[PDB]
Amino acid sequence: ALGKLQDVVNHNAQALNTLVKQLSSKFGAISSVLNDILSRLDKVEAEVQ
Amino acid sequence: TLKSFTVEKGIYQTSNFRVQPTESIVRFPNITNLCPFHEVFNATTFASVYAWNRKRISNCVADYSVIYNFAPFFAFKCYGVSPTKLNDLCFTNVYADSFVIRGNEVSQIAPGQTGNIADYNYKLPDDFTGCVIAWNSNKLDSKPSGNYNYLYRLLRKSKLKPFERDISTEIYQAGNKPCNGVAGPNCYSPLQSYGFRPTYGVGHQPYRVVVLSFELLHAPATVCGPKKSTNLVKNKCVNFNFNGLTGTGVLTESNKKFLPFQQFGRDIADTTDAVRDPQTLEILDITPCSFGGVSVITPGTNTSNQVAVLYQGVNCTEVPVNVFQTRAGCLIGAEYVNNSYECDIPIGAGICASYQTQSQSIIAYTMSLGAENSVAYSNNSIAIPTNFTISVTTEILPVSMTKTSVDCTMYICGD
Amino acid sequence: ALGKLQDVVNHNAQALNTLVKQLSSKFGAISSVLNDILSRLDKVEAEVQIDRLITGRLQSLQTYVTQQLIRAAEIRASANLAATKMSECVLGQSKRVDFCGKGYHLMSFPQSAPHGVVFLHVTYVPAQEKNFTTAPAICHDGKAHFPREGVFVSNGTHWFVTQRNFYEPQIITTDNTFVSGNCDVVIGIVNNTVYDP
Amino acid sequence: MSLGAENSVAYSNNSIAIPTNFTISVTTEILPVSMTKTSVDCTMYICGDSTECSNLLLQYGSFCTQLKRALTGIAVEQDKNTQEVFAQVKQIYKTPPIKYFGGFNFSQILPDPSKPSKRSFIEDLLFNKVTLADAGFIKQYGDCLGDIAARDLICAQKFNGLTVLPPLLTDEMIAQYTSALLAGTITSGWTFGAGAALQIPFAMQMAYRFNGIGVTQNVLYENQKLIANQFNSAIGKIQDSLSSTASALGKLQDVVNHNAQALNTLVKQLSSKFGAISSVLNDILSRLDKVEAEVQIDRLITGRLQSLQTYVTQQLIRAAEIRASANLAATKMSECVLGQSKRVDFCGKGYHLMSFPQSAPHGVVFLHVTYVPAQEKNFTTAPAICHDGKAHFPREGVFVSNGTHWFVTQRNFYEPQIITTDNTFVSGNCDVVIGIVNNTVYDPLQPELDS
Ligand SMILES: *[C@@H]1O[C@H](CO)[C@@H](O)[C@H](O)[C@H]1NC(C)=O
Ligand SMILES: *[C@@H]1O[C@H](CO)[C@@H](O)[C@H](O)[C@H]1NC(C)=O
Ligand SMILES: *[C@@H]1O[C@H](CO)[C@@H](O)[C@H](O)[C@H]1NC(C)=O
Ligand SMILES: *[C@@H]1O[C@H](CO)[C@@H](O)[C@H](O)[C@H]1NC(C)=O
Ligand SMILES: *[C@@H]1O[C@H](CO)[C@@H](O)[C@H](O)[C@H]1NC(C)=O
Ligand SMILES: *[C@@H]1O[C@H](CO)[C@@H](O)[C@H](O)[C@H]1NC(C)=O
Ligand SMILES: *[C@@H]1O[C@H](CO)[C@@H](O)[C@H](O)[C@H]1NC(C)=O
Ligand SMILES: *[C@@H]1O[C@H](CO)[C@@H](O)[C@H](O)[C@H]1NC(C)=O
Ligand SMILES: *[C@@H]1O[C@H](CO)[C@@H](O)[C@H](O)[C@H]1NC(C)=O
Ligand SMILES: *[C@@H]1O[C@H](CO)[C@@H](O)[C@H](O)[C@H]1NC(C)=O
Repeated sequence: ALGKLQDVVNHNAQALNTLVKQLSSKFGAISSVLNDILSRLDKVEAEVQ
Repeated sequence: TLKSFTVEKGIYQTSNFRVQPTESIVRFPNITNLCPFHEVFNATTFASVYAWNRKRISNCVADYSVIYNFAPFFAFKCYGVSPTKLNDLCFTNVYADSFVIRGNEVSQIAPGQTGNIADYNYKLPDDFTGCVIAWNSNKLDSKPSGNYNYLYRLLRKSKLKPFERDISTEIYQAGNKPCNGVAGPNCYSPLQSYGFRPTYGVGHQPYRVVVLSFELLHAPATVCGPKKSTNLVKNKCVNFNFNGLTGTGVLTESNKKFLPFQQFGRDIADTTDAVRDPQTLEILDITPCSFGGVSVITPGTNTSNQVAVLYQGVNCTEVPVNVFQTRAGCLIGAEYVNNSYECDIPIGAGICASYQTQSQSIIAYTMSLGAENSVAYSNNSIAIPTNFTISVTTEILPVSMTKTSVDCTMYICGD
Repeated sequence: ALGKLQDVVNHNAQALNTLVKQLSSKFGAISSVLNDILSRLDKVEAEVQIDRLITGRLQSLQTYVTQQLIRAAEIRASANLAATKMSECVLGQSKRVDFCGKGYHLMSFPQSAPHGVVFLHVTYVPAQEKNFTTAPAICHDGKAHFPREGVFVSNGTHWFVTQRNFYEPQIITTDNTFVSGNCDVVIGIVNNTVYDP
Repeated sequence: MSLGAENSVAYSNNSIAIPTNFTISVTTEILPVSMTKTSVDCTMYICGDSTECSNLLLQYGSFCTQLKRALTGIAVEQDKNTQEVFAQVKQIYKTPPIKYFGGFNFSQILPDPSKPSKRSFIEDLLFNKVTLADAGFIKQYGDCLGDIAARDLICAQKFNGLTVLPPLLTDEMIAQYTSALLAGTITSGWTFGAGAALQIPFAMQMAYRFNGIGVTQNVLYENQKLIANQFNSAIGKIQDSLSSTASALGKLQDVVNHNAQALNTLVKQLSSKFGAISSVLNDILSRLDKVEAEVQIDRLITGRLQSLQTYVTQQLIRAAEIRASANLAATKMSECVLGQSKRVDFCGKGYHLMSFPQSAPHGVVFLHVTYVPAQEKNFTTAPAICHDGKAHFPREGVFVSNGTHWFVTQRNFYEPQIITTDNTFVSGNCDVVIGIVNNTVYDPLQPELDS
């Protein structure tokens, strides 16, 4: 019977979960970790990534 | 604009109008010297890697096409400016460097580069503009016994800043024991010769490198390119060129008080507002030329092929890119009558237009809110109805819309 | 008359039309056709062009979904209003002014329409007014008589009591009047007689 | 934080509290109706009379067509909101030249014909309270041409392809609509909202309003001077509250502030580099060759396109919010001004009698006249009265006792009367009602028959 307030809770949980999961993407770069980009490349290529 | 052959009654925004500039204005400071590039590129021996020279170049016209006739170089590699368009803009400081390096460290001269020359001998800044003339020197920097006239340093205790020198020679120590000027245990002199020989590989041949550096227009200009100046005219939509910046606007006189070290004036959107003439000490404002939007007012194509044009938000004494000035610009093609009807086509602040017979024509009018009524009020008078009517009224409300679905893999990619 | 449902149809047609038409743009690549890029180039350069195409088509799809969400919010607000009007006009009688039609609301009849609903609002409209002279009370034997429901009106010689929304004049009687006070406090009280049955 | 004072009402099963006086209160509700209409040119904003930038901008398809369509839909919707709120009357009703409405003083909401713009005193105060941003409803290119002091914010806003369209209805027409609604409400009551305007004296109309909320009409005819004095004092208090505090109009000022701030951010975003080597487009054109400047211009085009899309999206969401507020304001105009509302806390706080609209910048202001009970007293009450083996219930009202005698009185005002068969009805015997008391019931026929 109380599905509306549960949906209000679940939507705001799921949006923050998706925002956390979006950090794992590469977006066309060579690595999803910023430190490995900074340590594995020169200035220009790491600046592009 | 509507992608159709029949339009309906209404007002449609079609395009925009821009007042075109007529003349071209070129302004440059007056200099007659030529920058002596011929005296730098040819020498018996260049400076060392650690003792590279600096030449201050200013107040001269520099023709950069003569650099191709002084050296047979392969790569004219540049970063912040293209090599074919140095004759148009102007600068404020030009540098010059000269050193001779090995063939395996030619690519070490780069912004954001590390290594041996780029870390301890010759470091360029990350925001470097201007570029480098580099060519092979196996003809003049080679001996059968070897060339020992050039020195390089192996390493030092820390990193080295861009545009920094190191002339003094000290014995390096990597321990607690003192060297005391004698290259003993953990004591080595950091200077050794290149030893240029023709019996080595293709990657170790000597090279001649000349580096030029530019400074952007953050100051009054001294160095310019070969470009004829132009007389100054004002109060007219022109194409000015003030010391290498292009633009379009109406140059006027100014009442702004400028400090003696000031020559520019910027906006919030980083757009030039005022400018200083390089010839005379006068400050000119920059205001862009007139523009706006164009709205076409028509009835349907089944009724007429006549239109009326509204140029939005302009005082239209400057209209050539029935003329009646409204608050929303001015209206061309429709005449203003001293009547008041219902609003057919809305134009602007209280003005509407329609298609009436007084021969058919498009007219503009001030819209009427309603019929004037004055109900008789009295303190001992009432009005009571004696009959009635029954009325049926239709009200329409949307409820749902079209449900759609998408497939990303077939929309973006398509199997 | 039915421009709102027609606009509802036209917006959903136009959004899909421009979403299909956005597949012809190059978005900085060499071609808008993926097979031409895949056949005309090696792996790395085609990967660059496919990255540009993917970015452009993802941006267009996100714009479409955001516009559809805003339009769905507006449509849901209109559907809530239509459900309230179905509950309050059809299923009862509404006292709210200019709700359920202009006038005094009597009935309503739902009618189905494409992507919507149509209400036929039956209302009562008074037609033929007539001037009368009126008074707030009637002074009779030192007493102030106020009407229980209605209004005192006069045609010039006789005073009657009648209802507010129709002219049904009746003789002033103690059955349709009540008394509270005397004739020294009401402003505008007039002199007449009150019939006792 | 404190939720409020602690109260303990004395509930009992034979105790009632009935007010003996009242007070007339005029409140104030402020609602936004419409916001600023804007139109943005893409080619002047992103590129700015650069042909190469336009050529690379044409490769992104039809983004700018749908941004232009969205802004046009917002600009049409704003005029629709103002039309559906204010243009509800069919004729421009005129107030009579006399100034007697039963003692009620309406001279500070009726218009003043001495000034050119026919606006009232409260309308002038509400227009002076909100500081206008000097928008594009007046053309300003002649002022932007003549450079006085420094560069204005509005000139630098308009120089980058941002245009503000004037509203269709001027403030004179909004004030004329408000004057027509006020004249119709004062003269004809609620009769002008359901057909023709039927005139009625204002005291009798106010007695109809009192009869609507459950108070008999002789209360007004006995307390007309007191109620008129209370209304005039409430109107003067409204004037003092609007002259003293300027923070009551925060919603319209919030609308103005957001409409200025969005355009300020849109202008400020033109100075960013977005990864390019420079933000000025002419420097990139005059410094580099074709391909590398095409790369830099591509970066600038993508950044400015993203900023313009963000501006259009937040304008769409704000337009939806303003449209919901305008629907509420239209409902309040149709139900408070054009009638009398029985809905609780709609149309003010209390028992609703009248309402008077006033025009404001980007909105409307309502003056809700209400009825508030003032001075209560304790009484002993009963559900029914037993008499001759019959239970008597009141027709309209409540049985009260002052300690020795039983009376019948109405609900919202203490006007006790003798318990009589005229104001009571009989239903059943006395064995079914819990709490029935013993008293006599007067018969008017008995002394008339014996005389
Ligand atoms: C440049 O022009 C100014 C004014 O015309 C003049 O005073 C100055 O001597 C000129 N300088 C040269 C080097 O011609
Ligand atoms: C090199 O420059 C000098 C002037 O410094 C000139 O005399 C000589 O002819 C030049 N040589 C060549 C090969 O260009
Ligand atoms: C702007 O238009 C008004 C309209 O009458 C005119 O009076 C005024 O002179 C115009 N300003 C100019 C031409 O600078
Ligand atoms: C009632 O109206 C008449 C006619 O306008 C006026 O002379 C009279 O003064 C009014 N009554 C009062 C009490 O003002
Ligand atoms: C009532 O009296 C007014 C004022 O004399 C007059 O204008 C009107 O025509 C009369 N009749 C009706 C039906 O209102
Ligand atoms: C009504 O009649 C009373 C006496 O019955 C008299 O005193 C009073 O003046 C009359 N009022 C009018 C308005 O004629
Ligand atoms: C009525 O209230 C009194 C005290 O307030 C209580 O003692 C009594 O039980 C109540 N009556 C009934 C029927 O419960
Ligand atoms: C209404 O009030 C104003 C000031 O509040 C006053 O000047 C005016 O005289 C009043 N009206 C009457 C009829 O007294
Ligand atoms: C009524 O009675 C309560 C408690 O019996 C008391 O607190 C209150 O002051 C009395 N008077 C009024 C006017 O409520
Ligand atoms: C009221 O009177 C009747 C008879 O007169 C009596 O039977 C009854 O008890 C009385 N009620 C109370 C509450 O005493």
